[PDB]
Amino acid sequence: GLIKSLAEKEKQLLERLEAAKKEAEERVKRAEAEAKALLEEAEAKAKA
Amino acid sequence: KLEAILSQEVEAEIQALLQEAEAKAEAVKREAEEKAKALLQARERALEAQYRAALRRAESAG
Repeated sequence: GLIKSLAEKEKQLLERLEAAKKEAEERVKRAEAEAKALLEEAEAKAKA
Repeated sequence: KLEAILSQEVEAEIQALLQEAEAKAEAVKREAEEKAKALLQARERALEAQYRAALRRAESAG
């Protein structure tokens, strides 16, 4: 073979992990935001 | 080929991760709803106490 096939493929296999970490974090952050704001509404309401 | 092996290795990790991370974004959404729920349940309990006590006070006075 030729190492330029697998050399330039590795740097796509690397992107397939990377985009994975993104959409893991950026989803669990939204839920935490939805929980925070929900329990704030539960104060605003309780006190009212 | 060796390359046909490797593409199955990413597509395998990158589904486990995204199921784990929708099993945290589900779990949090549950525990927070059950939290929100309990913080208004406790609000219910308080109101009774403070009204049962109050009516007795104003009765005894009269």
